[PDB]
Amino acid sequence: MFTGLNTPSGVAVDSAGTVYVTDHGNNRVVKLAAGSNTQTVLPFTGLNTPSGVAVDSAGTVYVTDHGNNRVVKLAAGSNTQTVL
Amino acid sequence: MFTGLNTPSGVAVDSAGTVYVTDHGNNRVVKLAAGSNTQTVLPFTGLNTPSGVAVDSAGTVYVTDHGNNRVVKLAAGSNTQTVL
Amino acid sequence: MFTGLNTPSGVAVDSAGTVYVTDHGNNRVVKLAAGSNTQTVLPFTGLNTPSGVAVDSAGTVYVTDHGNNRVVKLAAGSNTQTVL
Ligand SMILES: [Cl-]
Ligand SMILES: [Cl-]
Ligand SMILES: [Cl-]
Ligand SMILES: [Cl-]
Ligand SMILES: [Cl-]
Ligand SMILES: [Cl-]
Repeated sequence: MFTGLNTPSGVAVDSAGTVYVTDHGNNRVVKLAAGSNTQTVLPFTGLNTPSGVAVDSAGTVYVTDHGNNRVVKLAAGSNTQTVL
Repeated sequence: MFTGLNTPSGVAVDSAGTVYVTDHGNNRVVKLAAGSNTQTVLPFTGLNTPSGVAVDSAGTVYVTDHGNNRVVKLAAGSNTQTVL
Repeated sequence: MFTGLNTPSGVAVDSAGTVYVTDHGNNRVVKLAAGSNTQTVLPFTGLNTPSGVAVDSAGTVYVTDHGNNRVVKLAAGSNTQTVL
């Protein structure tokens, strides 16, 4: 289950069936792996009411950091976002 | 044509070219099949100002049900959503 | 870099790694080609606080033109949008 969401805004799904959600009112991005019962919080930092999310074929995750007027990305496995 | 939309928020497109739209102010999700002149309303139920939509490779449709703080999905052909 | 964004809302990424963003408060859609240092503004016209974006396998770009209650698209290479 996704839990503790606040007014979620965006959603994306990768080729593995992992679903990524911008949890807009909690200033975070969460994901739920296919056949997992437990969400994870992606290691973005400093998000402000994030609104949309996409995931490319390499599993890189892209987020419109709505409140900070910027776009950020995280490579799969990475813990350090890049600002586009 | 898409018609009767109210402040649509999200859009997705599948490998068949079917376009899915969250019709935010009408509390519904609509789709337009590639080379169709007529939209369909997907059989989600109880949506509250839905904001984003995605579609996986099996045609499963995922929606951030923004006002209800939850994520919902419908398998292709299914009439019964699942809350994630 | 993406620059001059205002409260960006949606994001999509194509199979080439080109990232497309709805630059919501500037009434436009921007894109950044993979390994490019410079954004481009897509030739949509008349957008009103656009909210979501998607890109199909042929590079056609779809935008929910939120304020105008409509969905618009541009074929790759085209300078003339179509209203869906
Ligand atoms: Cl909100
Ligand atoms: Cl907001
Ligand atoms: Cl609105
Ligand atoms: Cl709302
Ligand atoms: Cl806004
Ligand atoms: Cl708005």
